[PDB]
Amino acid sequence: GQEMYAFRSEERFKSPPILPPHLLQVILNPNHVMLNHLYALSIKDSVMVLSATHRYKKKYVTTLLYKPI
Amino acid sequence: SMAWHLGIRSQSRPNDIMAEVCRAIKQLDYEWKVVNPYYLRVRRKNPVTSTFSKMSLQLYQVDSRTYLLDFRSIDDEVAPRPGSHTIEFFEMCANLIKNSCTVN
Amino acid sequence: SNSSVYTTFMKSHRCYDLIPTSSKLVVFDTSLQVKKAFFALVTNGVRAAPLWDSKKQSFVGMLTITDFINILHRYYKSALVQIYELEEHKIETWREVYLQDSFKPLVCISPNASLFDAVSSLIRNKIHRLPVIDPESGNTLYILTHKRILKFLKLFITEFPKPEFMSKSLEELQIGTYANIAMVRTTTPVYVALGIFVQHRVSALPVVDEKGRVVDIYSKFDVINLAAEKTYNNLDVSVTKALQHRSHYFEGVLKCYLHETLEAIINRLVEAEVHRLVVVDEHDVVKGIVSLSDILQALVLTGG
Ligand SMILES: Nc1ncnc2c1ncn2[C@@H]1O[C@H](COP(=O)(O)OP(=O)(O)O)[C@@H](O)[C@H]1O
Ligand SMILES: Nc1ncnc2c1ncn2[C@@H]1O[C@H](COP(=O)(O)OP(=O)(O)O)[C@@H](O)[C@H]1O
Ligand SMILES: Nc1ncnc2c1ncn2[C@@H]1O[C@H](COP(=O)(O)O)[C@@H](O)[C@H]1O
Repeated sequence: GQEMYAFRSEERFKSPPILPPHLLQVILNPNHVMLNHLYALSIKDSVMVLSATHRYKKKYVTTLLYKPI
Repeated sequence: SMAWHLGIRSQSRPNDIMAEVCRAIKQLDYEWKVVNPYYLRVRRKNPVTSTFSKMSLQLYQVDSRTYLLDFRSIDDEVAPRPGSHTIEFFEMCANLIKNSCTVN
Repeated sequence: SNSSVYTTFMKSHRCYDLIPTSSKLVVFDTSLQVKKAFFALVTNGVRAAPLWDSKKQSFVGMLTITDFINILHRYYKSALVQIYELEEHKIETWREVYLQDSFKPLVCISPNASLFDAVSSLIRNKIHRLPVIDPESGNTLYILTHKRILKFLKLFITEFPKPEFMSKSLEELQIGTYANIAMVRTTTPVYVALGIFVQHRVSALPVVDEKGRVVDIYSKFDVINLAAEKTYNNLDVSVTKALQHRSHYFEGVLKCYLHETLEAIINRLVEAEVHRLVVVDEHDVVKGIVSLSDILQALVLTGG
């Protein structure tokens, strides 16, 4: 009864997937499904600004949280 | 406010980025599942409210040198009560960043 | 209190119906520095922010311009006596200071509650910001205001099943305030104006000349203009000088007369997108104020 061999495909995850399903890195503030994703201002004066857009029914709110570090 | 960035960017090794967020998750007592080497599902029990919150982490390559960690909230399924799914999502993210990450 | 068309309409519409398709919400963690929080209201073009207590994991209140006014008045006074805490106050610590023994919880409303309940709540709590909070997720969806409610009403009620009271004047309906009107002069320094805001709990002061005729108006919205500068010291300047830094070219003050119908007043207010009209006589001498709260208090009790 022969030994068996294993074929391992590693290079489907050699490196992370490139970004664009047209999700935008930068927003300089209606626009498609960036919904539920975290956005952030560059940290200034020891405060985090976290952002995201969520859906309630047909309504969309972009919430900003100002949070000390 | 002017420029909004999706998640956070890093020029650390991808494998380091992922290992560090994984140690961060375990430290914080969140539970996780590795869908992909670059894709995590994470769940936290709110120590105050006893509600659960879920989110996704996904790493993307943006340059030959640069990666972008993306956080995405996952949906469930008179004076207020404790809890806000959105704010709580912000705090998970923040905690994860604080505990795996240093401003370089 | 009766069977008006406005009353039926408010009782049949949910608060959800008023939320715009797309909006922004600014939330402050209560450990945030007050100075930073107020710079954030301005930066974002926003007037109110729900407050989140991380230790309690809930919204516990609002931060508005009125709070900014209170704080700035106290800072001004404390400075003259070499006390400089406040600017380094975090929201939390300002709150335990100002709310002393008073419990004053956050008042809010469900997206599924009636517009009637919203207007009643705003009136009864004597409040201008009513966050709409989803009870399933606990998210604040929207901050509901008098201005928004009146606009919705004007737009979505057919004109011509018109109640008789819509053709009646301010004079006969007795909507508005016609005594003890808080006003300032051209020359009145900003800090004195602040004191007047604090004492009279009033959102705007008509600016008058020697003959008591209105020439301008000094609002609470006009006071976060101070929060864009690193220096607050410019509190000693006259009201007229403070108003030079206003957003756009200023058409004049929005006025009305005692004898105008409610319909005319509602329309002017809705169109102009202002919180109140200054009530004036034949000679532009100010006789009173008609506010959005006055109108909405009338509409919810059937023209009273
Ligand atoms: N929904 C609310 N629940 C509890 N307190 C509130 C609410 N809205 C405002 N307040 C508080 O009541 C006071 C009056 O504010 P208000 O007149 O509503 O706002 P503005 O200052 O924008 O006119 C402030 O101290 C404010 O923080
Ligand atoms: N009756 C009025 N006539 C002319 N300008 C006004 C009048 N009321 C308010 N304004 C101005 O319009 C702007 C709107 O502010 P205001 O209506 O007080 O609060 P809100 O932010 O709720 O609209 C302010 O800059 C104020 O100076
Ligand atoms: N400058 C003012 N002086 C006296 N009363 C006012 C003034 N402005 C508004 N009011 C009244 O105070 C109540 C609250 O108005 P407002 O603060 O504009 O919502 C209403 O009944 C107004 O008619």
